[PDB]
Amino acid sequence: AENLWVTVYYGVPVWKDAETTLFCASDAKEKHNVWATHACVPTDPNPQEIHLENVTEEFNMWKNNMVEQMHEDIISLWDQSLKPCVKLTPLCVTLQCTNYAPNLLSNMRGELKQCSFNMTTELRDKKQKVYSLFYRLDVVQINSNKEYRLINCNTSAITQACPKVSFEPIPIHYCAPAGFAILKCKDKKFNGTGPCPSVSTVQCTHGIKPVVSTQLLLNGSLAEEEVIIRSENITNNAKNILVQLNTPVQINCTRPNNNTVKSIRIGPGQAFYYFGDIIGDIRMAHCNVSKATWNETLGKVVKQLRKHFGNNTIIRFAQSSGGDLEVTTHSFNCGGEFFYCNTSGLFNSTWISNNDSIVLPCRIKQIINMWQRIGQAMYAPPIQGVIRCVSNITGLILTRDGGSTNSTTETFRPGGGDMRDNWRSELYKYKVVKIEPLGVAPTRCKRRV
Amino acid sequence: NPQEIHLENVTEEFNMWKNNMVEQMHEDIISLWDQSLKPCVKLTPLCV
Amino acid sequence: IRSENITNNAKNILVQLNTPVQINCTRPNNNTVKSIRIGPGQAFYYFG
Amino acid sequence: VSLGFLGAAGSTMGAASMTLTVQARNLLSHWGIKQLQARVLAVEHYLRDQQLLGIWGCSGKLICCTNVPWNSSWSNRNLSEIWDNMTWLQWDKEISNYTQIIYGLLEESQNQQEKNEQDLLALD
Amino acid sequence: VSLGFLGAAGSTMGAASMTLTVQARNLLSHWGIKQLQARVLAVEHYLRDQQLLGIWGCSGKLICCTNVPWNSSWSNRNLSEIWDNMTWLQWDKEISNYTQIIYGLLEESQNQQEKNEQDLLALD
Amino acid sequence: VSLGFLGAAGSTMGAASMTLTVQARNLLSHWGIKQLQARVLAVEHYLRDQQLLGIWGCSGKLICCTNVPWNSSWSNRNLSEIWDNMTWLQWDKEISNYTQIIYGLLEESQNQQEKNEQDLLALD
Ligand SMILES: *[C@@H]1O[C@H](CO)[C@@H](O[C@@H]2O[C@H](CO)[C@@H](O[C@@H]3O[C@H](CO[C@H]4O[C@H](CO)[C@@H](O)[C@H](O)[C@@H]4O)[C@@H](O)[C@H](O)[C@@H]3O)[C@H](O)[C@H]2NC(C)=O)[C@H](O)[C@H]1NC(C)=O
Ligand SMILES: *[C@@H]1O[C@H](CO)[C@@H](O[C@@H]2O[C@H](CO)[C@@H](O[C@@H]3O[C@H](CO)[C@@H](O)[C@H](O)[C@@H]3O)[C@H](O)[C@H]2NC(C)=O)[C@H](O)[C@H]1NC(C)=O
Ligand SMILES: *[C@@H]1O[C@H](CO)[C@@H](O[C@@H]2O[C@H](CO)[C@@H](O)[C@H](O)[C@H]2NC(C)=O)[C@H](O)[C@H]1NC(C)=O
Ligand SMILES: *[C@@H]1O[C@H](CO)[C@@H](O[C@@H]2O[C@H](CO)[C@@H](O)[C@H](O)[C@H]2NC(C)=O)[C@H](O)[C@H]1NC(C)=O
Ligand SMILES: *[C@@H]1O[C@H](CO)[C@@H](O[C@@H]2O[C@H](CO)[C@@H](O)[C@H](O)[C@H]2NC(C)=O)[C@H](O)[C@H]1NC(C)=O
Ligand SMILES: *[C@@H]1O[C@H](CO)[C@@H](O[C@@H]2O[C@H](CO)[C@@H](O)[C@H](O)[C@H]2NC(C)=O)[C@H](O)[C@H]1NC(C)=O
Ligand SMILES: *[C@@H]1O[C@H](CO)[C@@H](O[C@@H]2O[C@H](CO)[C@@H](O)[C@H](O)[C@H]2NC(C)=O)[C@H](O)[C@H]1NC(C)=O
Ligand SMILES: *[C@@H]1O[C@H](CO)[C@@H](O[C@@H]2O[C@H](CO)[C@@H](O)[C@H](O)[C@H]2NC(C)=O)[C@H](O)[C@H]1NC(C)=O
Ligand SMILES: *[C@@H]1O[C@H](CO)[C@@H](O[C@@H]2O[C@H](CO)[C@@H](O)[C@H](O)[C@H]2NC(C)=O)[C@H](O)[C@H]1NC(C)=O
Ligand SMILES: *[C@@H]1O[C@H](CO)[C@@H](O[C@@H]2O[C@H](CO)[C@@H](O)[C@H](O)[C@H]2NC(C)=O)[C@H](O)[C@H]1NC(C)=O
Ligand SMILES: *[C@@H]1O[C@H](CO)[C@@H](O)[C@H](O)[C@H]1NC(C)=O
Ligand SMILES: *[C@@H]1O[C@H](CO)[C@@H](O)[C@H](O)[C@H]1NC(C)=O
Ligand SMILES: *[C@@H]1O[C@H](CO)[C@@H](O)[C@H](O)[C@H]1NC(C)=O
Ligand SMILES: *[C@@H]1O[C@H](CO)[C@@H](O)[C@H](O)[C@H]1NC(C)=O
Ligand SMILES: *[C@@H]1O[C@H](CO)[C@@H](O)[C@H](O)[C@H]1NC(C)=O
Ligand SMILES: *[C@@H]1O[C@H](CO)[C@@H](O)[C@H](O)[C@H]1NC(C)=O
Ligand SMILES: *[C@@H]1O[C@H](CO)[C@@H](O)[C@H](O)[C@H]1NC(C)=O
Ligand SMILES: *[C@@H]1O[C@H](CO)[C@@H](O)[C@H](O)[C@H]1NC(C)=O
Ligand SMILES: *[C@@H]1O[C@H](CO)[C@@H](O)[C@H](O)[C@H]1NC(C)=O
Ligand SMILES: *[C@@H]1O[C@H](CO)[C@@H](O)[C@H](O)[C@H]1NC(C)=O
Ligand SMILES: *[C@@H]1O[C@H](CO)[C@@H](O)[C@H](O)[C@H]1NC(C)=O
Ligand SMILES: *[C@@H]1O[C@H](CO)[C@@H](O)[C@H](O)[C@H]1NC(C)=O
Ligand SMILES: *[C@@H]1O[C@H](CO)[C@@H](O)[C@H](O)[C@H]1NC(C)=O
Ligand SMILES: *[C@@H]1O[C@H](CO)[C@@H](O)[C@H](O)[C@H]1NC(C)=O
Ligand SMILES: *[C@@H]1O[C@H](CO)[C@@H](O)[C@H](O)[C@H]1NC(C)=O
Ligand SMILES: *[C@@H]1O[C@H](CO)[C@@H](O)[C@H](O)[C@H]1NC(C)=O
Repeated sequence: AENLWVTVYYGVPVWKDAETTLFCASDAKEKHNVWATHACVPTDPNPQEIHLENVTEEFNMWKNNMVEQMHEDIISLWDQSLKPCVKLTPLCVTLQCTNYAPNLLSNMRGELKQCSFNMTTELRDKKQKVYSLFYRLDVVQINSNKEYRLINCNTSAITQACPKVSFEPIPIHYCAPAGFAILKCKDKKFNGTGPCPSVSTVQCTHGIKPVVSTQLLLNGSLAEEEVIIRSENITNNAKNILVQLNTPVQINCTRPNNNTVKSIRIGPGQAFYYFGDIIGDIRMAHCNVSKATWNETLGKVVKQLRKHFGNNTIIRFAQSSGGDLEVTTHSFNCGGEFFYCNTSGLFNSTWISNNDSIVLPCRIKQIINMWQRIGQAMYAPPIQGVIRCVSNITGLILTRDGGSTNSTTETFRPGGGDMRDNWRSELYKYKVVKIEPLGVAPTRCKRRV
Repeated sequence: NPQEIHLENVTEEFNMWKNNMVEQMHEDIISLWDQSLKPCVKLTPLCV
Repeated sequence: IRSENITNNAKNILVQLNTPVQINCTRPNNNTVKSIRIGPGQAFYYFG
Repeated sequence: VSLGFLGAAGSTMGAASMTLTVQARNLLSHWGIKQLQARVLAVEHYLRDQQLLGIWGCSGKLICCTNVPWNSSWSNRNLSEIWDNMTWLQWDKEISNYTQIIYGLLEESQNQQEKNEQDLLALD
Repeated sequence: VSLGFLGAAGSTMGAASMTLTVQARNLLSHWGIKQLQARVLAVEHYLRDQQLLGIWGCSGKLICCTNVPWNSSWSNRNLSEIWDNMTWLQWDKEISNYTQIIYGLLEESQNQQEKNEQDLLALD
Repeated sequence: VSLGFLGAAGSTMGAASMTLTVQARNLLSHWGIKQLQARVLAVEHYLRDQQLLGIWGCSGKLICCTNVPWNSSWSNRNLSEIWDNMTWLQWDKEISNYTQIIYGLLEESQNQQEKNEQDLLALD
């Protein structure tokens, strides 16, 4: 009795770090096909959010595992939902083109490039002559009138999206398997790394909208009282800055044309929706952001960057530098079509330490080369009517540029373009733990013989 | 030998036209027919 | 010496050795290589 | 009113040992293949320690009683300043070498003794 | 001579409780993937209630004895006209609300009492 | 010092029954699909006889005691020239018809007797 004997306990709370695989689980309720979410174990009405007490855990983004398999479960699912579609090798034919009208507006002068070419019909030994047109970022001449070829017929094989599926994003929850748990930081101002003094255990994360965007995060999740600046090792010019906003700013991108569509058969058995003629009169495709709100939002961000670069410095914004198109511009998809804006009239107007509308010209590509790869390209079928979509901006991606000495104010300019930063602005407060429910301890006890 | 056990004093309401064994009999034929024909010879150059 | 039913002329004999014997196969030429684009997006390394 | 799953993990060891049934119920409950590599992974981590309790004599209990004496070179401390001034997440770090010796001593000196005692006691 | 699997499901509750071993033995015993989604589904429905008997104190029995009193607001009936004039398929409909209260009361008031009684009885 | 896994399979039956814990621990511990058809096959051969011990009354033991009498038309031999002059790989050949009678007699005449004795003993 005075000496002690051991005692085996089961189900005692300890957790130590690990990593697993995860499965998706998202439904609410006609919705024929998205990039695949058919049943995928439909969710539960009430999520359980249990609050812990007297518990602190060191947290760290930039070293998570939930990022590196979020990004593997998009590009491995994108190719899957495009494998059985129509492929098109016989599009890469040398084709003749001309410019348009006088069109003396001078915004759309030399932009639309009507072309004509040969294309194989159903029967093998007859030919079909077709007329179509393509935006200026899809044809490249071969060095009076000259010939043209599609922009990707030396790098990757073209394939067409199936005309039934839709790329509109739906929410996705991640859930950990039975015998694991996912923690969750629950303060308001969280600068990415550090101790989070009030954690909470759930099993399935909140609704993640997996949009694709550059330089401006769209339809994201908000923040609280003041905006937050997050990075890894600032004072390093090669790492981004993931700004998250407080109040949202609306946006009204649209397109005014009408754009009839036609369809022939390539053959024997695959159709091909090309882009017919434009009825009406042509303008650009543009976007509006209200000037009174956007002035206030940059005023709120630049008060926050003073804490990380000294109080006496006179912050200046600028344009993007250069490179390929998906880095120097703002790009997204609206209903099934891929825009490419400019955003030069936003990141102007330097600062000093002491009703309107801004228009944005946006040109359009049809052949995308997404996720920075080579060896897999994609055609996109056009859409009848006009295109209208409203969204709201929650989040910027700024890139500091260099210098040597602290001589009057480092400048900022957008860009980044890498896809993993899009999924770090909502997986910044989750890590995966493993329950180890055994344990031994001594007490004054003895088994009856 | 299959086991066929006979019950006693037990009645159950039955219904065809609302079964589930029909709707996956028919899925396990057309999804098996295409599987046993995928690696075969295809012929596009017949349509001349 | 290992086999199945020796005194049968159609079955092999699987001899295993005790001390190894080295071998020095090689090729003396230089054999430049080139690459064109059989196309559209598939390369082809032929023998120069 | 009970707190919930992992609810008392900041509490002391004396109070968190009362609500042990909560952490025991919720331990078992072409892209379905990632769902299927999770339902097999969940059931095989559970069968491992359910095997490991079955060999210690603790077949289906949660607070089971054993018979090996505490060597007191594993933990010098008293009775009182363990159950009141430590948490479970901190006790499992201090004893943490000292545990492939216990898991060997807990079954070899007991179920290979008790079952060779009752087979030599129930002869009569 | 025993009848067989599900054999006495029309019989009364007094007679069908004798042959309970028959419904316990036969509970566990590119198109192989539908075979594989059946062998995983069969073993995980069996581990669920095998967990659920292990927490009620009924670790490996079939007719196990418990200690909660019957509230008699769950079924007014009086013991005999239950075991002789009803079948199991009809008793499980009448009690059928009344069952997330029993499964909570059956383990919380017993194994979180008995194991905190013996740890306070075997101190001596 | 214990030998190891399957270590005493040439030894006599009297000596190999002492080290039975070794053969119990190591029983559970596009080309990953052959790995996955092995981890399911390993857990379902283990759940089968773990079911089969649970119905014989031997819920979690290794040397468990039963109550059926030995008919002595199954093996004529004595006590002494079984445990000292035979191995386990040879005893399991001689009794080997004679085993679908034992597995039927071992559970029907015992757990369908004991549980209908205690339900008629604990009435008082
Ligand atoms: C940010 O979130 C916004 C909402 O929170 C998104 O706005 C949504 O944008 C879509 C795109 O148009 C709107 O969808 C409607 O579509 C129908 C017809 O379009 C298709 O409908 C069916 C279903 O596929 C199909 O059979 C048809 O052939 C069409 O292909 C139109 O009639 C509607 O007017 C409207 O365009 C949503 O209504 C709209 N949401 C809201 C609340 O208005 C926005 O897209 C998000 N931003 C990004 C970048 O994803
Ligand atoms: C689409 O298919 C038609 C099929 O006829 C192509 O037309 C052919 O184009 C070639 C190339 O220019 C012509 O050859 C020419 O022959 C004259 C003869 O003097 C020679 O002087 C030229 O230098 C050239 O070799 C060929 O005659 C012509 N076929 C016909 C019936 O006129 C056409 O080029 C294809 N592509 C497009 C974009 O239309
Ligand atoms: C495939 O064709 C494209 C056509 O644009 C090539 O891109 C051009 O390459 C020349 C090489 O002298 C550059 O001067 C141009 O600036 C490039 N165009 C653009 C828009 O930047 C591309 O190089 C070709 N692929 C390969 C592997 O050579
Ligand atoms: C950003 O967009 C979202 C959805 O597109 C807006 O969400 C809802 O907007 C209505 C209109 O005021 C509100 O009544 C709802 O309460 C909003 N939803 C939620 C969950 O709050 C949102 O208003 C937009 N603006 C922001 C966030 O500033
Ligand atoms: C854009 O083109 C569409 C397609 O024609 C027009 O919609 C209808 O077109 C038919 C004939 O094609 C006419 O008989 C209808 O009167 C048109 N509808 C309407 C409401 O006028 C559409 O009018 C065009 N213009 C837009 C959308 O501004
Ligand atoms: C962006 O578009 C939305 C709707 O498409 C505009 O919101 C409406 O603006 C009008 C202005 O006359 C108001 O009367 C409405 O009350 C607003 N709301 C709705 C629901 O219609 C928004 O103003 C546009 N933004 C800009 C900068 O023009
Ligand atoms: C965004 O729009 C501007 C508006 O013209 C484009 O042109 C630059 O404009 C500035 C200021 O007017 C000039 O100093 C530059 O010389 C212009 N050209 C270039 C190449 O910068 C600007 O190019 C557009 N952005 C992109 C990425 O095309
Ligand atoms: C970026 O900012 C500069 C400086 O504010 C703008 O240049 C001025 O534009 C206004 C427009 O009315 C003129 O009145 C000034 O004379 C310009 N000043 C200079 C020094 O050029 C410039 O236009 C802005 N760019 C954009 C695209 O708005
Ligand atoms: C056959 O080749 C193997 C590997 O290519 C040789 O293996 C090693 O050779 C060195 C050189 O003498 C020895 O020091 C090592 O001990 C050898 N490895 C092992 C595992 O013994 C080997 O010598 C060659 N000759 C034989 C087997 O006769
Ligand atoms: C075989 O051909 C290679 C490929 O040229 C030779 O390697 C080098 O070739 C470059 C130009 O192709 C010369 O400038 C170098 O001087 C060559 N290297 C050397 C070490 O001479 C290589 O010399 C050729 N002969 C061999 C391998 O015997
Ligand atoms: C970037 O990285 C190091 C550590 O990874 C960090 O401490 C530092 O701020 C940065 N490096 C330099 C040279 O500033
Ligand atoms: C924007 O707001 C600031 C302060 O809110 C004000 O000083 C300035 O005049 C506004 N307009 C512009 C164009 O900066
Ligand atoms: C800059 O501002 C912050 C708060 O706005 C203040 O604490 C700090 O002292 C200021 N810098 C200097 C050099 O005074
Ligand atoms: C080869 O096979 C038989 C048995 O399979 C073996 O016994 C014999 O050596 C061979 N047959 C003859 C005819 O020699
Ligand atoms: C948390 O800690 C405080 C003091 O550190 C203590 O009073 C309280 O009981 C603890 N919480 C729980 C749930 O025990
Ligand atoms: C306690 O453990 C040590 C090994 O660290 C051992 O030498 C000692 O004999 C043990 N004491 C007893 C009483 O077994
Ligand atoms: C535990 O150790 C502390 C040492 O300061 C002492 O106060 C206390 O009496 C000890 N408890 C027991 C039960 O001996
Ligand atoms: C205790 O364990 C750690 C890691 O498990 C090991 O590195 C250390 O050597 C162990 N302590 C001793 C005294 O062996
Ligand atoms: C079936 O019902 C009849 C009367 O309803 C009864 O006599 C008989 O015993 C029942 N069958 C069984 C197997 O109990
Ligand atoms: C019986 O159950 C009811 C709830 O339906 C409850 O109010 C009552 O107190 C229970 N009786 C006893 C003795 O616990
Ligand atoms: C139970 O109630 C029924 C109602 O008929 C009555 O017949 C039976 O005698 C009662 N039995 C007992 C033991 O209370
Ligand atoms: C009994 O259960 C049914 C369905 O399980 C439910 O609809 C009904 O409301 C329940 N009865 C009461 C009194 O709540
Ligand atoms: C092996 O056999 C010999 C004699 O046959 C015996 O003495 C020895 O004990 C056996 N080995 C073991 C491990 O029992
Ligand atoms: C022993 O088994 C035989 C069957 O082989 C049987 O006839 C005999 O009655 C059994 N003896 C006893 C005592 O049950
Ligand atoms: C076992 O049988 C042999 C027969 O020769 C005999 O020597 C021995 O006494 C028997 N053992 C017992 C315990 O009867
Ligand atoms: C014993 O078993 C074997 C095979 O398991 C069988 O062939 C033989 O008939 C059986 N013996 C008797 C007497 O039935």
